Amino acid sequence: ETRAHAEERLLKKLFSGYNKWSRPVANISDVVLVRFGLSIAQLIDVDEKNQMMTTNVWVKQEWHDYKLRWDPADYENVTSIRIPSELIWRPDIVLYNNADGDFAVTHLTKAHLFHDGRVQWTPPAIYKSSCSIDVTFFPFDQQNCTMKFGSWTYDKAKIDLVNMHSRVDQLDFWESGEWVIVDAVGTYN
Amino acid sequence: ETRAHAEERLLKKLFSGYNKWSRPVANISDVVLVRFGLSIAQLIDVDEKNQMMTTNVWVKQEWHDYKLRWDPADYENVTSIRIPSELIWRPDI
Amino acid sequence: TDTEERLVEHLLDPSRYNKLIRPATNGSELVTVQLMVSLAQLISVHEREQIMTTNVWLTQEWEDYRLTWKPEEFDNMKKVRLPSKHIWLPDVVLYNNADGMYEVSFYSNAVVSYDGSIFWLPPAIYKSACKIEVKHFPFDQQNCTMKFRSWTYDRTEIDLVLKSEVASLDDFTPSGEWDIVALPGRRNENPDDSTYVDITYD
Amino acid sequence: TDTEERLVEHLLDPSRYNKLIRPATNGSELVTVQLMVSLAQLISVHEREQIMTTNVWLTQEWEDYRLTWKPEEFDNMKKVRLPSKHIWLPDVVLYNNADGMYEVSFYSNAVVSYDGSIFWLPPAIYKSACKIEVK
Amino acid sequence: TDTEERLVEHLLDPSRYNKLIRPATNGSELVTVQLMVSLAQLISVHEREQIMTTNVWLTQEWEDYRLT
Ligand SMILES: *[C@@H]1O[C@H](CO)[C@@H](O[C@@H]2O[C@H](CO)[C@@H](O[C@@H]3O[C@H](CO)[C@@H](O)[C@H](O)[C@@H]3O)[C@H](O)[C@H]2NC(C)=O)[C@H](O)[C@H]1NC(C)=O
Ligand SMILES: *[C@@H]1O[C@H](CO)[C@@H](O)[C@H](O)[C@H]1NC(C)=O
Ligand SMILES: *[C@@H]1O[C@H](CO)[C@@H](O)[C@H](O)[C@H]1NC(C)=O
Ligand SMILES: *[C@@H]1O[C@H](CO)[C@@H](O)[C@H](O)[C@H]1NC(C)=O
Ligand SMILES: *[C@@H]1O[C@H](CO)[C@@H](O)[C@H](O)[C@H]1NC(C)=O
Ligand SMILES: *[C@@H]1O[C@H](CO)[C@@H](O)[C@H](O)[C@H]1NC(C)=O
Ligand SMILES: CC(=O)OCC[N+](C)(C)C
Ligand SMILES: [Ca+2]
Ligand SMILES: [Ca+2]
Repeated sequence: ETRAHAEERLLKKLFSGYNKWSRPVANISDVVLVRFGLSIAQLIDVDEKNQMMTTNVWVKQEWHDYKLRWDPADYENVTSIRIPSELIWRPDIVLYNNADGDFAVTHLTKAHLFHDGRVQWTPPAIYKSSCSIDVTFFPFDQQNCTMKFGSWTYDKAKIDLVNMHSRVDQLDFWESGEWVIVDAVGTYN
Repeated sequence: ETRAHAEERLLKKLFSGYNKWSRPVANISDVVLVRFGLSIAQLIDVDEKNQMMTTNVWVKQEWHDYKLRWDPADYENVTSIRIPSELIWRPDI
Repeated sequence: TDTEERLVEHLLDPSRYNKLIRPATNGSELVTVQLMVSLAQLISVHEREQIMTTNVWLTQEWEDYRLTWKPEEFDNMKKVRLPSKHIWLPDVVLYNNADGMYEVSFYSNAVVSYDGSIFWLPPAIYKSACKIEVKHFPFDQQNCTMKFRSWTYDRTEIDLVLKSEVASLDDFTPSGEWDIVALPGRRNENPDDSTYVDITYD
Repeated sequence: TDTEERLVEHLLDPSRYNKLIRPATNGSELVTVQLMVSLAQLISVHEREQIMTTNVWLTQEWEDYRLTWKPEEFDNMKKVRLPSKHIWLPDVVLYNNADGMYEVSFYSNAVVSYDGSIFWLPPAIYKSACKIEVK
Repeated sequence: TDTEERLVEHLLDPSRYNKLIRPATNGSELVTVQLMVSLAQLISVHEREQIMTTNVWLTQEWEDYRLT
């Protein structure tokens, strides 16, 4: 009756025969559609001399797992749960143009899992990426630093990326006092 | 029959009752002779102001484990193997 | 003590305690987490990078109804230490940090009372970004804030509340370069979100 | 899919596959590993420290006869992705590195073909020591 | 030796020895720890940063009735 017992029963049922090393699609021809977005927490540093940009972002990911499904009516109307993201399959989205940092997400927060198989995973990440610096009009210069994200080992026929939103989310942005973000748009390639 | 299968059998045999926390001597009075050497890869820095030397070296060590012996004739003539060093007893140099 | 071993084995028995489940029953009730930052030392304030480094304890308290026992059956034992990695924790982190270090530094043991009250006091070294006001330098007073949230659970699952209205200086060592003036704490909701809650210290 | 996860469990089953053992077959033979370095960016050359920093993708290819399967028995699957941390890897490292970082940075998956061919392409940020000519 | 390995397995056996529990026979009993600091080298004193760096061997002695 209690919610904790129902949640324990659900967790036991879900991970009974779950394989985290297998792409979670019922049919091999199916594509794992991963909705990808960014949210910039702050622009820590733009290093003109070293031509690196350091950003604090939240990597917002959302996909569907066909094995992590349940009917809430059988589990005391439990509609979603938080599970460690290291227990389940995740896409291997990495930053291509990394420089002096980590290629992949390393924090591995909990993933929000919904009764219909939807998984929302929004880990944070400090990225140090390379960008060419144009100092023709310094100190009146405007820089254009890019971040390239994509899966490392799954081609378009297996994992496909979708722009959650055109513009990088800046609701929780920490204004720096040295730079202003004129535009921050993600382009699918 | 394949070298990999014989090596798997050997690995199962060697670590059946192996303890990595116990000094590897057949007799308590025995001494573990550790042949020790250094091979310098590069002298990274000699910090005179802080009075420190930074070196990149290979710490060559060599001892005998009396519980890690086998007959190669019983394992498809497997004469040696590479094992993780954290699975076995090592001197605390 | 054999009694303490027996109690620790009984409490964390996997058949009856799962740390992946939030201790909220009878519907998705709220787990109220009391927060109290104690400032051990103000390590530094690097003005050029606008980063303040502090050494604090992130005192946290909540109630876990699954970690109760009868003291009479365990030699009148009224408290026990349990490893924090083995019990459900409210993943309260520093959100406004720079250098991307969110969690506590050590993950010390949690002190569990026989009535299910958890008292966790982990040490943390935090590098928090703050806005430097250079107008009156070198006679300047800075206002550097530390924002604390849970990066796992929202206001509908855990409620963050302030144990006291000011950060504690009970174990503070004066910095020598910066002088503490005030360390108030405030609990912030969002009138139009209903899933946002944070505790900020100025 | 169910068949894909069945294959993955079958291949990496520790009772039949040990990742500490070299995939040597036909006796005391040797495993041939093919290397190819792809320079993705020359991040920097630090003359004063004599360190070159590069972003490279290190292609490593070898054949592991233990990771073979019949495509007919597994719904005509010709290749699968396996975590590189759970298979035998040749411990290929950058020897002349400065900063004491030998291994690749990410440890991506390894693409395994049904005949045992392993294709690994991890990215790496490498800092190697080189002699700067100042003349 | 075989005897040493047997003893080490007996002592550290997690079934009978929990390393997270203080070795106090009674609830009110307390464990006495003896400390001694040996200064191997005073590496540096940084006046600006106000830090002393030392190389010390910290002797620590106590009793564990479970390791008998
Ligand atoms: C240090 O910095 C913080 C953050 O910038 C300052 O906090 C802000 O202080 C103002 C003035 O007290 C607050 O506005 C007032 O809020 C109350 C409460 O709702 C309202 O009744 C008033 O009408 C007014 O709107 C503001 O909410 C507050 N913001 C935050 C995020 O805390 C703080 O004042 C600064 N302190 C010093 C000494 O510089
Ligand atoms: C998988 O999808 C393909 C393409 O539509 C289809 O031909 C095949 O029958 C599907 N497999 C199953 C098991 O439904
Ligand atoms: C189940 O919970 C949802 C909220 O998550 C609520 O809207 C719905 O009414 C509940 N249904 C029942 C049958 O309790
Ligand atoms: C910034 O760079 C991107 C890709 O290099 C390009 O598509 C875009 O037009 C640039 N914007 C400006 C304002 O230069
Ligand atoms: C171990 O060595 C000592 C010294 O030579 C000897 O007295 C003793 O018998 C040896 N023990 C065994 C079991 O051989
Ligand atoms: C065993 O292998 C060694 C090389 O490691 C070789 O010299 C020797 O002749 C081999 N013996 C047999 C019986 O195969
Ligand atoms: C298969 C594989 O690992 O490819 C890595 C390189 N990339 C992302 C350009 C395809
Ligand atoms: Ca800068
Ligand atoms: Ca020097």
